[PDB]
Amino acid sequence: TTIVGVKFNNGVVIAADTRSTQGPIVADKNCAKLHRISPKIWCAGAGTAADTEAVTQLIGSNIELHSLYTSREPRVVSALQMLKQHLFKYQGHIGAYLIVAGVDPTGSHLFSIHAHGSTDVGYYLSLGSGSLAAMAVLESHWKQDLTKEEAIKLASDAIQAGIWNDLGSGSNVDVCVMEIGKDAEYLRNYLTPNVREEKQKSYKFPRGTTAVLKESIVNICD
Amino acid sequence: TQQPIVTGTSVISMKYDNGVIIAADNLGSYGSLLRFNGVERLIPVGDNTVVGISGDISDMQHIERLLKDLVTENAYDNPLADAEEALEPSYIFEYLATVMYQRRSKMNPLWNAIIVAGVQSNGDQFLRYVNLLGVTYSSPTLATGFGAHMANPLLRKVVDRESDIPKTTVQVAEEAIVNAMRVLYYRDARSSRNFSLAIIDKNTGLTFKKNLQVENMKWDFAKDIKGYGTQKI
Amino acid sequence: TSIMAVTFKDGVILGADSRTTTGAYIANRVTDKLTRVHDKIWCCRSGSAADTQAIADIVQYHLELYTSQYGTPSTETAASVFKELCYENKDNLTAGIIVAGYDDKNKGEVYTIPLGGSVHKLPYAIAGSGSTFIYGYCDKNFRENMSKEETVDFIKHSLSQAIKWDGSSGGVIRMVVLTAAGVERLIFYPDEYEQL
Amino acid sequence: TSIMAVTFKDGVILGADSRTTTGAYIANRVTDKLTRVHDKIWCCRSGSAADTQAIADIVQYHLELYTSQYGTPSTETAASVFKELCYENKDNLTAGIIVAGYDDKNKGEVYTIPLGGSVHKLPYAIAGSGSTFIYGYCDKNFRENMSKEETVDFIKHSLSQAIKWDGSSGGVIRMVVLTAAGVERLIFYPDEYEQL
Amino acid sequence: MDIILGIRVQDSVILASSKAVTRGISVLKDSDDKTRQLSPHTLMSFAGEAGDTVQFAEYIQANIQLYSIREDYELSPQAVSSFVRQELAKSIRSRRPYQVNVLIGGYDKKKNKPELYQIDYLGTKVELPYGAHGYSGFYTFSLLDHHYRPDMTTEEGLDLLKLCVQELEKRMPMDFKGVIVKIVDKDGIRQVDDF
Amino acid sequence: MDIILGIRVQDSVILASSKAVTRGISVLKDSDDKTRQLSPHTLMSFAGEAGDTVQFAEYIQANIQLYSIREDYELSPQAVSSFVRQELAKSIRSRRPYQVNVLIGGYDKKKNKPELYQIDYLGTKVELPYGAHGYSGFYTFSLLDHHYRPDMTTEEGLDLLKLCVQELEKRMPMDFKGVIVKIVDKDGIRQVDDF
Amino acid sequence: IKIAHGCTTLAFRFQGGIIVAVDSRATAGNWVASQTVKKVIEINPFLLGTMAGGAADCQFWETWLGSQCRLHELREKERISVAAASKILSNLVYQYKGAGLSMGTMICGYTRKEGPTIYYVDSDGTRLKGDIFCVGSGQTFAYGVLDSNYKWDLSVEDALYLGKRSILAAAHRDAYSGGSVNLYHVTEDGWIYHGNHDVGELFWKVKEEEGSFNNVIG
Amino acid sequence: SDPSSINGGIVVAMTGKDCVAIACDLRLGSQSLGVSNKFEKIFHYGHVFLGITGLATDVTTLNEMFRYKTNLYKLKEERAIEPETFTQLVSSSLYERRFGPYFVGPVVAGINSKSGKPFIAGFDLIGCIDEAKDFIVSGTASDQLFGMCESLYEPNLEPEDLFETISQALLNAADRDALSGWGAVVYIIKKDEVVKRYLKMRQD
Amino acid sequence: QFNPYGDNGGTILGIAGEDFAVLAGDTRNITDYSINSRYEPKVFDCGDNIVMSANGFAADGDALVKRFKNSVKWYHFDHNDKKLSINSAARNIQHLLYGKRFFPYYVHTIIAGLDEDGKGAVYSFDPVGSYEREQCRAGGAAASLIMPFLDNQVNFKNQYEPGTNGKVKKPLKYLSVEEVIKLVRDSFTSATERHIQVGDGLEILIVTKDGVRKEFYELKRD
Ligand SMILES: *[C@@](C)(CO)[C@](*)(O)[C@H](CC(C)C)NC(=O)[C@H](Cc1ccccc1)NC(=O)[C@H](CC(C)C)NC(=O)[C@H](CCc1ccccc1)NC(=O)CN1CCOCC1
Ligand SMILES: *[C@@](C)(CO)[C@](*)(O)[C@H](CC(C)C)NC(=O)[C@H](Cc1ccccc1)NC(=O)[C@H](CC(C)C)NC(=O)[C@H](CCc1ccccc1)NC(=O)CN1CCOCC1
Ligand SMILES: *[C@@](C)(CO)[C@](*)(O)[C@H](CC(C)C)NC(=O)[C@H](Cc1ccccc1)NC(=O)[C@H](CC(C)C)NC(=O)[C@H](CCc1ccccc1)NC(=O)CN1CCOCC1
Ligand SMILES: [Cl-]
Ligand SMILES: [Cl-]
Ligand SMILES: [Mg+2]
Ligand SMILES: [Mg+2]
Ligand SMILES: [Mg+2]
Ligand SMILES: [Mg+2]
Repeated sequence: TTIVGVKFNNGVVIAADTRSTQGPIVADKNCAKLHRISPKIWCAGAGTAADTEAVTQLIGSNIELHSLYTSREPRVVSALQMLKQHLFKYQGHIGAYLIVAGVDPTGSHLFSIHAHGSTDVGYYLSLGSGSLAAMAVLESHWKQDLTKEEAIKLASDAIQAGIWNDLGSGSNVDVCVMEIGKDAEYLRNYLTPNVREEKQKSYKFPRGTTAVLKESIVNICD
Repeated sequence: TQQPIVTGTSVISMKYDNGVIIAADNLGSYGSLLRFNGVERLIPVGDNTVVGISGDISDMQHIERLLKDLVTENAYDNPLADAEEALEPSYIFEYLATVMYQRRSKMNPLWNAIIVAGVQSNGDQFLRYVNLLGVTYSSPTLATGFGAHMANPLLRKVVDRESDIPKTTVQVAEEAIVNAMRVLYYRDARSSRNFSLAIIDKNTGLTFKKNLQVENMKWDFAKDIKGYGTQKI
Repeated sequence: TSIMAVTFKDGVILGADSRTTTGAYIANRVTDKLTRVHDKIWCCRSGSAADTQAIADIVQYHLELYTSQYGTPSTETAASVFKELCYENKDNLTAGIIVAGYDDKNKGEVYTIPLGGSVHKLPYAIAGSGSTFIYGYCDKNFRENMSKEETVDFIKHSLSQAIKWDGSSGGVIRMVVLTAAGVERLIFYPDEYEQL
Repeated sequence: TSIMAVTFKDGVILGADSRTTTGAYIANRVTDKLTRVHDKIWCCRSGSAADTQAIADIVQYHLELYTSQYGTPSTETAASVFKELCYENKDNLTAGIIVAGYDDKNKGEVYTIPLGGSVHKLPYAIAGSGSTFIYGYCDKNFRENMSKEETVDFIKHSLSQAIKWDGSSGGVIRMVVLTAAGVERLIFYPDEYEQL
Repeated sequence: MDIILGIRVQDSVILASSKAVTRGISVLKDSDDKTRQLSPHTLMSFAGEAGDTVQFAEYIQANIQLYSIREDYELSPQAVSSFVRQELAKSIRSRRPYQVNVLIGGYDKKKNKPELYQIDYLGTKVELPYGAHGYSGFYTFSLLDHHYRPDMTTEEGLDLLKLCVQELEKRMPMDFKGVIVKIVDKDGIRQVDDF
Repeated sequence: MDIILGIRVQDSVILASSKAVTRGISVLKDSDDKTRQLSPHTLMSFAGEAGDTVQFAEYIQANIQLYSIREDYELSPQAVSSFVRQELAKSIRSRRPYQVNVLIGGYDKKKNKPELYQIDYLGTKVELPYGAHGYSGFYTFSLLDHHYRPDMTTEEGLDLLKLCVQELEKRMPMDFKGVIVKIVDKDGIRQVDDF
Repeated sequence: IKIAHGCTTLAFRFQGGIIVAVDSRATAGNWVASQTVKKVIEINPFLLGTMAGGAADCQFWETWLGSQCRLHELREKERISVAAASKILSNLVYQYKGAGLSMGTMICGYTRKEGPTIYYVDSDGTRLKGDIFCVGSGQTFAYGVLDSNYKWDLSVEDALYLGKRSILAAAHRDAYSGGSVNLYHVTEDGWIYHGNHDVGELFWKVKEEEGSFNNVIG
Repeated sequence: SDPSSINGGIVVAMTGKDCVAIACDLRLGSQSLGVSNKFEKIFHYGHVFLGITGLATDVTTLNEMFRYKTNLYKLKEERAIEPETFTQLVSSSLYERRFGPYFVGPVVAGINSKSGKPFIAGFDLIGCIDEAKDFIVSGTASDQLFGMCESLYEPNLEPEDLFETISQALLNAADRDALSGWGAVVYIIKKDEVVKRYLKMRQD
Repeated sequence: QFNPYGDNGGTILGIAGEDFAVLAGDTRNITDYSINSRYEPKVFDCGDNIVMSANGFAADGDALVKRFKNSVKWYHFDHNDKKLSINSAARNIQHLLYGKRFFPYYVHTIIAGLDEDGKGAVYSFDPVGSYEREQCRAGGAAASLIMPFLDNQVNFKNQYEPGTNGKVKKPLKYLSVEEVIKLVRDSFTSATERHIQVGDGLEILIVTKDGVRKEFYELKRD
């Protein structure tokens, strides 16, 4: 994976590629790595695919119950604290590397969590196999006082660096923008720069090509 | 079977319209200790080739001596040693590439990653990589160590394929290299601020720049970063 | 890491670099290793980022609960809570912590807690990978009852050398001043400290 | 070991402790790690006692045979012979050697040869287990073109700290002065240097 | 423990199980019956780790016999095989798993059909016309593929089985001291005394 | 390779050697003669690592045959056994030693006495009334201790040998496919075809 | 990478000479590298060798054997014996013992002085003369069919089928055997090739005509 | 001793125009030894189909487990479970055994009875969901199946055409895998009819 | 400890027609998750209408090609400029590979050209020299993906004549150079989608009696 997070004027934006690997094989060419913890707290995930999904859903569930219990919108630090303490308890065996971001009554926030439970604060962050390709772009082009449109551009450029230069990353760019005082907009497949070219030939077989031994109607009804 | 002791980090390089640029910092690390600071890891051979070497420094110095001796040997009984029968980058590379693979095949490698940058006699740019395994490859941008992971992505935004080379000037190319060196200083724990840069142009020839420093760095935003999540002070 | 804490006339000052590493990659170049466990009791963190954070969070919780019942805790008390965690979980922890605080009675105090979990009260303390390179310098240059400006210069010069030689240390030099006046944060950038 | 060599105005001075260890036992507390390979070319020995002696003996032989044919060798030449042995036999050697000598043309020169077998010409050099603790101190306090007395104080203070912190270093501080005047041996005992 | 075979024919299931018990360089016994009657019309043979085999077999036997008494009814071979599979399927993820492989030969009285089930120590169940565990299969399966017919009689099955034992006795490295053969049919379980 | 035995009686030496050749889970051959005639009145059986056994046996055979031609004279069993021991004694400290154990049965024509020598792969020679290599000894030695007499006839020796093979066939784990028996006496070497 | 390890091969003596039968599959783990591998090396017009274990080791050294046999008959003005030919190979691999060669082979021939002769040769130095041999991952399956049906007085037609059927038996059960069956018949005047037989088509053909494999639905 | 490749086997699922197809081989072996040519790897709970590759004992166990859970689901919900919901149930159940997992590669296939939308999904052994428009592959010849499917597949295939594509994908993939084959089954699934076809393939 | 081998990834493919033969291979060179070159050719014209590729560890691949090219040169010197036939070249390569049996060239070698009857020929080698002539062979990282597709489309495996009850097979026939290139291009675009080490570019070398022609095609760069 490649995943990033970039702070801007009135909020925060996160982005991710959409490649899912199994050894050297691309298992999913368009998987979703951006996860909704709460309506305005979103999470980019790298590492063990099941773990990033499971841990983000569990904390997201507990956050929802907490929000209902306290009659308050949930805070990013709550998700951060709950995620890190869970991961730390499992001593890195839950291989989830997360970029946590969102807006809450306190303001806009951007954090990263590693599998062993350490957290980091920053204006721009990147995680995953293609984090070095992404971070190179971020270190080259990031500045203070970014606008919304500038932060999206910088974030998607950082993902692209990973897509092209890292074999662990590829396909499309997903983005989620979390601005203060507005609804969070999830931009699924924000960029699709890896469209498959038309095949040279149709491999539609003549009907009857496959040799058949038996046929039978299967009963699905009661 | 070796283990590298005193080591040099990334060597980065790229092609541009009239020639090639190569750069490497002046550090000789001893593990985590940043032991030696006056180490030159770019070594010119003649006025048309520069060999950039990373990895073990004792083995680098051995390669220096081999190249120095190669120039001497080429001059013997050679009236055209400073003309038609001068050492080409391709000759120098192939020689090293032969040595690297022979040494890996004897299970006693020269623990290095080498990039040979230069300009051929016909004006063609030469840029090719070789390492301890005898593995070779060529590309519009080449980098070793961390440079491969961080520099190449940045340099490939300038020259992504062959057709981008005539479109890239020496000003633009040098800017990208110097920028890459800054990024490596931010992010490579075995890098130094001081570095050397070399340009081999088909018109202006070899320009060797020493004692360069990374500058125009962004550190101010650090003051705003407090704690690791919940801390406010 | 390179970290240190130094007592002086008016109180105590904590100092640290800002480098976090994964092998030879710098995961974070602007890390804050100086962290608050109480109003005027802070600590310097070296070793595992995860372990030291987990520990510091627990200590902050303990000292907050202490304060609710028994009022402000001593710097010694804070160091004891750190020790208890580090000692009892020594098999599963990689944390080298320096505890530093300001009482009005006891003035500036510094306690260092190495890997084993042992406690050592000192006039000043140094720790982290880069501290090895400045034992000589710090021992020769440390004086008791220094002024604020002298202590800031002592830490700045010391960590500058630690950073210069240790690849595992770098970035900015953060500092936190603990006195009767209050809590002051200081930062010093490469362009200043490198050419000292 | 803790060893160093420092160039100055009149020439060069080599310095060393006198501790040889087997684990934590001190096999010899009065060792002479400063050894002559030629009249005014000496070396500091760190690492294996057996390897460094074997190497030094071979170098002395080579330089004696050089002198019989081609006259007095340069300090660079001596360092090249050390390198050749250390580099070509890197797999079977544990030797960290500092070569130091005095020419009349080239004045004082210092070459350091670490484990790999690489050569590094420097104004001054430090090496051995205890050198880690004085990188900070030595960098801050070294100046070029020092006087004899200043250079002796620099080495004495430096090795004093190295000894103080390194368990693998101790005993007396031996020194050898190389100038146009000749060769002078110096010794400094614990009672003097410890309380510096 | 080594050789256990099974052949389901038209009207019966035949189980052949080696008589040898070897420990180290000594054949301690040459008349060992590697089977337990789970119910009047259900027989289970077994092979694997020493101790585990008998301990498991008797544990299953007890459980099935307990069921029989409680319900005054005989469980079908399919039902017994599923119970056995589940026990092994639990076992494999235990602290110390049962390293036992079994064949379950039974005659279903409701269906009037013989049934042969092969279950390994992992809990891998398969219904087969002929089965084997261990290295035995490597010789017999190909031999049975060739000579086996689904409409064979019990006598034809015994001749087919003799052909397998002969091949094993020729090409197997170890002396397994012959086999005890048992037949499971509509009339229950009986042993062939002369083989 | 596994079972090789030897019995020296009054007027002859009898060698019994298993016929099986096993590789993996397959008995590749059941009629293998694990012996070579070194000279008209000297026979060597062998057992050990595959390939090494035959390669060593034939190498010794060649050397003894070369000696016979050169001197037009047959070496004594004692002399041959010493030559064989030395070859193995060299071998054990080589880069790749011969892992071969041998029995040397011979009839000394000058002494008019049968002689049995046991030599292992290390080069450890002993003259014995009866010998064995491998696990065979663990059963036979005690049996021979009891029943063996020094003045036995060749026919009494063969009966004693049958008693050993029967015991091995009963208690040995592996099927060694019987033995080839050979007799060495004043009239030379001959094979017992029905055993 | 892993290198090719194509196996089921057999060879048996009978009245009409020798039958040699092999499968065609070569594998690298679970991956089927080739279904069309030639596992019978035609050493020369009179000698055959079988391929099991290391594909390269068997190929390289059995063509090398054909060179040594040719040099023998040039110098001795006479056909090389099967005994001699097999021993040239077994002595060679014995020199390489320990180095890691992997070979299970049948050297098959028919000469005047010997008649039909088969020698099993092994990379650990074993050299065995015999009437029936079966080598490979599916050898046990092929043995079962061979042992129950073998007689010395088989016809050339029936012997050829028995060899074909024994490979089929192994190709079915053994996962690492299959592809196709290659048949050879060795006579005194040389070997005669009896075609390539795809197992996919041969299985259904045999099932119907023979009535066997009732366990499988067709 | 690699649980996922002891028994061997493969499953593949595809989508078409208003239909889905799921197919599997019939082999069950013990490494090199082929043991059964009748071992079906596709099961169904109502109109939701589940294929499972990997360690056979777990394939059996999980089938029995999802039958168990879908039966209780139906009794309480008073309706058949849908593919989307079942997919989540499979994921939950697998991740429950995170640090002691079933060694399997399950594949869900079916048509949602309310919307009529074709649905397929794959999982890793610890329950990570892999949803796909086109196709899902699983088993010891997954690499082969990926290669076959990626080249042969095209969108919006009619049930009869889709049958040919999925069958050829499975067959040719299986023939390049030693531990797969020995017969094959293909399920063609339309909105309210399901056809099951046994394929003729090489038996080696 | 020093490991003398490495994996440079990539994948190659050889197909033989009636009067022609193609040897294709992607132009991507990698180590771990990094791209070294997007255009590093590994299919070479070796003279005498022989094209060759040694995919796997590039250092060993380049050494082998270099040695074979040299073998072709010395074959001309020693045998009066005789043309090296594809079968003779194959046997020669076996000896090159097996020469290093106990320290192998970690490469899957494929050569292509025309046999002495003028017909298309492809030979494939394992790392230690076992070789075989075939109509069809894929080699390298994505060989497991491409090869079964080739069985189906080149050799018409598992394809029966419609309506013949799976009794009559689809008849074998030679493919045209146009049809073969279509299969090559589709094989590589498919492999690029699902294998991370395959992409960037595709270089095909076509061998007819007229000589050796080249064709290049872009591949996805992610
Ligand atoms: C980039 C793309 C990594 O290169 C990203 O970091 C993504 C994160 C996204 C998907 C959220 N990571 C992956 O795609 C991740 C890479 C990976 C692989 C293995 C360990 C850690 C990370 N891939 C996966 O997690 C896949 C998800 C599949 C394709 C749906 N899962 C696997 O590869 C699992 C590994 C599961 C696992 C178990 C125990 C510890 C750690 C991980 N492997 C298998 O399924 C392989 N095998 C199948 C046969 O049965 C045995 C298991
Ligand atoms: C200096 C750097 C050293 O003393 C300082 O002490 C700082 C302290 C600050 C950050 C509070 N220490 C580190 O930066 C610390 C160094 C370290 C590493 C391992 C054990 C102890 C100390 N770095 C970390 O803890 C990083 C921070 C992450 C990247 C945010 N974590 C890792 O490097 C993890 C730690 C896993 C671990 C191992 C052993 C004990 C505890 C935790 N390691 C990896 O992810 C492994 N990595 C995989 C990629 O290949 C390189 C190795
Ligand atoms: C300081 C101490 C470290 O840098 C100095 O460098 C000095 C250099 C001077 C003496 C020239 N170094 C030592 O004193 C050196 C330390 C050392 C040890 C091992 C390897 C490298 C360096 N000490 C020695 O060489 C002693 C001197 C003997 C006692 C006179 N030798 C040993 O300790 C031997 C060495 C064996 C050896 C191991 C590996 C490489 C080379 C040589 N070790 C033992 O006898 C083992 N001993 C057995 C009793 O239990 C404790 C271990
Ligand atoms: Cl931190
Ligand atoms: Cl000494
Ligand atoms: Mg030594
Ligand atoms: Mg001391
Ligand atoms: Mg098979
Ligand atoms: Mg990429």
